[PDB]
Amino acid sequence: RVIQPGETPDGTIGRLVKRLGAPAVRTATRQAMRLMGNHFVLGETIEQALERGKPGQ
Amino acid sequence: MPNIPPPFTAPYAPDDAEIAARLLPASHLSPPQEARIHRTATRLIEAIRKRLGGVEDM
Repeated sequence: RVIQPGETPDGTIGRLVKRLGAPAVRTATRQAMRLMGNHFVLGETIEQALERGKPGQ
Repeated sequence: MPNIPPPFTAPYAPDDAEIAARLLPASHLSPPQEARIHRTATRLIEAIRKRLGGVEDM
């Protein structure tokens, strides 16, 4: 979409942005991405998760 | 050309309330002034909260 400026910060993310600022939220989101990528083996279906978590090891 | 001022000798510890009585009204700012301040300051703090920092962080 196209984000209009001056939008009232609502929602869990908006409230987070009002509290920490948008740059910190981005930094917090990137850290969540390293956590989600390193510590969970995930997919849309179980076949995708299992393929992803593969290691003749 | 004006006179060299006398040696500085203001009262050492006047009453805070009398000072506040002059400072409080005079600090007033119009809504658009406060709005610019609010925006500028919010942006500065957002940048602060984005490195490897200072003593305070340690």
